[PDB]
Amino acid sequence: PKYIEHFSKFSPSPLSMKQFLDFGSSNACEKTSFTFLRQELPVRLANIMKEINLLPDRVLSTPSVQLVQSWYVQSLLDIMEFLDKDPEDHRTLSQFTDALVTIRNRHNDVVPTMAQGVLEYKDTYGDDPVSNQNIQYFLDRFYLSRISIRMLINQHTLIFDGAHPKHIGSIDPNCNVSEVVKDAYDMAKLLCDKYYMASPDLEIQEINAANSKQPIHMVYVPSHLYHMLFELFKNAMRATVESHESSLILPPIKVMVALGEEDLSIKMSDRGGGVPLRKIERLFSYMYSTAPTPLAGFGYGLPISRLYAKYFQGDLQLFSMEGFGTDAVIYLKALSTDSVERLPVYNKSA
Amino acid sequence: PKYIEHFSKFSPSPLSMKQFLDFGSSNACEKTSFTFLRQELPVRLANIMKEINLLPDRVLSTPSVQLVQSWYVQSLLDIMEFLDKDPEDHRTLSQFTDALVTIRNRHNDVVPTMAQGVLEYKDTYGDDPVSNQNIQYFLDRFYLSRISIRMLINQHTLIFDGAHPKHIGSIDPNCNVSEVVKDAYDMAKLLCDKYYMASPDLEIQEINAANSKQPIHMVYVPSHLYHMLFELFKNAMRATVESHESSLILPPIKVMVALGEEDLSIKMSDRGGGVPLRKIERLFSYMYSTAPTPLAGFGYGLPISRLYAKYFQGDLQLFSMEGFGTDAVIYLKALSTDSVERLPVYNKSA
Ligand SMILES: CCNc1cc(F)cc2c1NC(=O)[C@@]2(CC)N1CCC[C@@H](NC(=O)C2CC3(C2)CN(C#N)C3)C1
Ligand SMILES: CCNc1cc(F)cc2c1NC(=O)[C@@]2(CC)N1CCC[C@@H](NC(=O)C2CC3(C2)CN(C#N)C3)C1
Ligand SMILES: CC(C)c1ccc(COc2ccc(CC(=O)NCCN)cc2Cl)cc1
Ligand SMILES: CC(C)c1ccc(COc2ccc(CC(=O)NCCN)cc2Cl)cc1
Repeated sequence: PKYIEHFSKFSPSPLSMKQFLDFGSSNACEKTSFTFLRQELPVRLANIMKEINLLPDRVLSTPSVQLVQSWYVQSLLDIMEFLDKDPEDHRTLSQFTDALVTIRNRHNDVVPTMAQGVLEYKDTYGDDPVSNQNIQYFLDRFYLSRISIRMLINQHTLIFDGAHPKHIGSIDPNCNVSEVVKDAYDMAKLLCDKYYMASPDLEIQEINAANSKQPIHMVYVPSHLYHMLFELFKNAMRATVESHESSLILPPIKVMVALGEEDLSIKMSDRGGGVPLRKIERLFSYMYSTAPTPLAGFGYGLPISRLYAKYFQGDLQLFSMEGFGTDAVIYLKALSTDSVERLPVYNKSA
Repeated sequence: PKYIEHFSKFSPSPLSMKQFLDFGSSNACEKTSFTFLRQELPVRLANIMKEINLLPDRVLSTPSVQLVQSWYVQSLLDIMEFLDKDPEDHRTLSQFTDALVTIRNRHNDVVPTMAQGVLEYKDTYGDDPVSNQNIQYFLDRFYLSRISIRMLINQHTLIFDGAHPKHIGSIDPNCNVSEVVKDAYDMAKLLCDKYYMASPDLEIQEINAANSKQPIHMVYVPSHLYHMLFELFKNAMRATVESHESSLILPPIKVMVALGEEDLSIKMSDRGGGVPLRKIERLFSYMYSTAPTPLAGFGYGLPISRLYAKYFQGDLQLFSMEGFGTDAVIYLKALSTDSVERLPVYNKSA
């Protein structure tokens, strides 16, 4: 496919936080966002479509991968319509925003569509370790690519609608980390109360190393941070509740927010009994998380949460002590200059 | 080299804890240990010598690798003298024990000898990442092999000297984990007091999941557990002291000993300011730990401690929060049936 082949010759251009903040500082930069995205979105779509086509035929030919690939073919065609158009025509800009909303919605069902493909592979070819590794390699890259494409689209559509805001699209330049922790906790608690008629309490501490008195803020995408905390909270709560059937008191879930020179770290700690070290890694596996529903443990929340952390050069790690409980740490870049998109690239090595 | 070539055709035979306990249950099993070790020790020496010879000539030909390789050649010759000898002659057994003590001592200087080779490589060829990875791959395998050879020799010489003990050579079948934690702490404290005129206190908690009241015991090699805890304590203490120059009170170092169905986990926690996630892995690097001396931070204590944990199927992991402090977790098998030697093998894939 030459249209795919043309744009897949380009590498995606990762943006920093600063670069994102400049695009949406003004409404005058809408021409700049359009001429940039009408090139960069085809580049990122084509790069992931090229990788989809490297899949063995027994995966490529299944209905779910064909369905998803047909969406990416259509979204590419939608955008390379605007390549010749003139940026000075306001009807070209508004139709461009329109076409982005259509593309975003078209792809809204990708996560359970791919999971249906995983389920079929497990039943048609099996769940050996080499299959697990290849599913994991592919879906990590596919989903991280999709996160990055969605980020670009949100930044354009949220900013250029039609007038000097605090939030810049999906970026909050003064994100109060502890408030997002509490929001995600409250939401998980609401679900956990409905499921189990009980829920652990929350304790938050902050360590702002350089300024011990200042509440910890950062530049970040709070919906991503919410997503990660919410998924971790549901897990911590289920583990706490189900390991204390015989206890009257549930241990709280504790959160420590630490700000260092380079890292902003968020540790969540439960006393939910923990798991043996041998079983930690499978918790991040798409294959083992796919089955044919409890508060936590199934679906792709945990591995996708790790990709959100990785997207701006962070990480998400799990540490448990069997018989006691489990820690989860989200590591984020403390400095906006260090927060740069992490994109999968289609090099020959891949 | 055919003598090397003959024995390197065999794979090392990893032993379990149970198997070690049976060899030294009796004094009658000395014939059995001799006929076993006079085959198995050449197998393990030849396997590591074969790998030493796979090193590129610019590494192989340096004086320190030639020196170490000459020791392994001599130790192999010492043992394949006993291949024809008769196990029923007590003079054959006693001379065998004798020859093991000579072999163990001959190799006593390997760690700083290899480090001298690392230092020369860094100055003669450089410290690029690919060099780092190959040094790390080689030395992890070389040192783990050496730990296993030393384990076999200690079990023979400590048990068969010349009468129904609690300890079985270097194995304690009723190792009180918390007592070893305190021993290692006391020793590190002694050094830290001399260095800095101050030291953090120690707090220990135990979680024995199945039996909440019982002190936690396990079958293990307590000198190995001591080695690991001692190295971690020196690090935790230096970090605590040097991050609190302006404070009057030093935070304690906290230890949690947890016993689960499969894992026995030992978490050590300091408030020594922590390090950015990006710098954790280099703490395990032989290359970055080699320089041309503080309480902690130089030399190979940390990566060798991880190999001790790995030797009977455990692990040692570091988790830090920049601006606050650092956790270290030793993971050990809780069940003696699961505690099996982990040996490097000379497969074609290696
Ligand atoms: C402080 C943050 N706490 C935390 C965070 C986590 F992300 C995970 C956990 C915690 N605490 C936990 O105890 C853990 C595991 C470390 N636990 C939470 C409860 C759900 C449980 N999930 C399972 O058992 C799934 C594995 C299958 C279900 C998939 N099926 C197949 N095949 C079996 C994982
Ligand atoms: C609760 C257990 N605490 C713990 C355990 C650890 F194993 C390590 C640490 C801790 N706490 C710590 O803060 C840490 C790091 C996570 N820290 C201890 C103090 C010494 C410091 N070492 C360095 O800076 C070396 C790196 C070079 C010196 C090599 N040179 C080169 N090139 C620079 C490491
Ligand atoms: C549905 C999606 C998520 C999905 C489902 C299933 C898979 C599984 O993908 C595999 C499985 C095995 C191999 C080995 C192989 O054949 N190598 C090539 C040997 N010539 C390669 C791949 Cl890409 C991926 C993605
Ligand atoms: C002194 C000891 C510890 C030591 C010191 C230094 C080293 C470094 O070893 C290297 C360095 C680079 C390469 C790349 C290479 O040349 N590959 C082969 C390409 N044909 C291979 C090896 Cl085995 C090992 C062990």
